[PDB]
Amino acid sequence: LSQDFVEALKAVVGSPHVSTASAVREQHGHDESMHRCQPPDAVVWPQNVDQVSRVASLCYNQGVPIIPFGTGTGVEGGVCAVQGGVCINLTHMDQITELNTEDFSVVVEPGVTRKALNTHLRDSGLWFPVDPGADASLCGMAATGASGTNAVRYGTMRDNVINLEVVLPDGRLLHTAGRGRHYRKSAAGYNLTGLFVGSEGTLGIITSTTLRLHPAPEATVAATCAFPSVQAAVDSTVQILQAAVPVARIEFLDDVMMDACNRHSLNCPVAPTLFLFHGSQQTLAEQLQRTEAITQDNGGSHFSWAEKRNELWAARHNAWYAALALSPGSKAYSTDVCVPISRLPEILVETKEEIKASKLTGAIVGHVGDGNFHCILLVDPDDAEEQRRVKAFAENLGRRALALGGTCTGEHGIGLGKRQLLQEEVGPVGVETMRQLKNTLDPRGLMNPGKVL
Ligand SMILES: Cc1cc2nc3c(=O)[nH]c(=O)nc-3n(C[C@H](O)[C@H](O)[C@H](O)COP(=O)(O)OP(=O)(O)OC[C@H]3O[C@@H](n4cnc5c(N)ncnc54)[C@H](O)[C@@H]3O)c2cc1C
Repeated sequence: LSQDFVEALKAVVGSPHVSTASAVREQHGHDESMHRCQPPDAVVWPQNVDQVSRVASLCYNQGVPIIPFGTGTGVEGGVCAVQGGVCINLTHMDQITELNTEDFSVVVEPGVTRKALNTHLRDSGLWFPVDPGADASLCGMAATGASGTNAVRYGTMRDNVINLEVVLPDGRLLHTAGRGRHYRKSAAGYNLTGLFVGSEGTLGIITSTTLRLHPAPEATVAATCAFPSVQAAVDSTVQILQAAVPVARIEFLDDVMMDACNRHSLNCPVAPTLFLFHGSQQTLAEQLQRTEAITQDNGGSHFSWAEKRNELWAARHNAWYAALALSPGSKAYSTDVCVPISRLPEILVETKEEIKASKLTGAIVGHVGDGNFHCILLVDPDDAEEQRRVKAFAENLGRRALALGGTCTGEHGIGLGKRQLLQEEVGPVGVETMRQLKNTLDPRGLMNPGKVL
């Protein structure tokens, strides 16, 4: 990057908010995945949306790539600057606005994390349910199309994003559903909000998100349930969903994951396990009765039932790091397939068998209520042959999911790792259509290049 360009950036955001230092760039050249660090040429922290617009227009017209950066917790290399350019760290815009408790909505800027929002909402009787394990930027979660353990009942980001404020690549400001609007449903024109959810920073920069809030549940019960086999755990899950029990969370851990989480955080029996209800005192008893009946018929243990619940779900949210702690110094790559629920037993049991018959260390954890799971595969950062084997494993598993009518990623996204799988998933006309949308919004191809498509 030229000296005149760097001075132009500083003129927009202020000297302290532009850095070309190698260490600062290296910290912004990678996320939590195994993808190799590729540092941007500069990092910029805009202080308001006018500055985001002016930074984007400066980069765009000079032919400099733009990489939006939230909290850097992605796992597909979305923030790696494969073509250099300017990394725009958005987290100094960190204000919550327009809290409308009577309408169940709130507007947040990119520096707001889910934990910050729910802290702000204490005493309101409302909460925001979409809960990825990491304390990520909510706007970053909109950009990746994230979900979480609560999504089986309360929906994903796609279900809970009502509106987005987006700086387009050339700096124009778009409010996808209209400035200041919030409502339950609309048929007005084409739905632009859904286009930018899951766009991973390749179509523009999300500078605020309007979120749907939910009422806090009247009563909560959490429990764990140990099974004799992966088959028995996943059959129970499928049967619970087919019985229409409105479980609030239903998370699967294989025995490897359960032992890893025990060691990193618990003392649950080392076995394929379900972490599991919201409603009134009496509603819970019915849900529990129907769910315990199904789990018992598949060999589940009696359920192992305001501090131990928090510790239970904190251990699940840290499963990624529990897995990494199995082999210190290693990095991780995760699969993320989502299949029609009736096919979940076959593919989960097959994955377990394939991990066991392999030399790789893999732990399985997942949002199985959605038909979704992660195979977290560990890699030695220097063992290039192990790295080729994890990639081959992840690609085989993704193709098996596609063969079953599913998708190669339920929530993490495509980034750098799944671009060939996406082409297989949607086919030539799907790829061309996505590319035409990318081209009309980002003609010069400068909005996070090398990702998704
Ligand atoms: C321990 C752990 C657990 C996780 N659990 C889950 C889980 O349960 N579910 C799940 O879905 N994910 C999960 N993730 C992945 C990650 O937390 C999510 O993908 C999250 O949405 C990433 O947000 P971020 O701001 O940290 O993203 P970053 O890594 O900063 O960016 C991710 C991508 O989005 C783009 N981007 C970021 N912010 C914006 C913006 N404001 N506008 C436009 N583009 C933007 C970036 O360019 C990049 O391509 C987990 C990650 C970790 C480390």
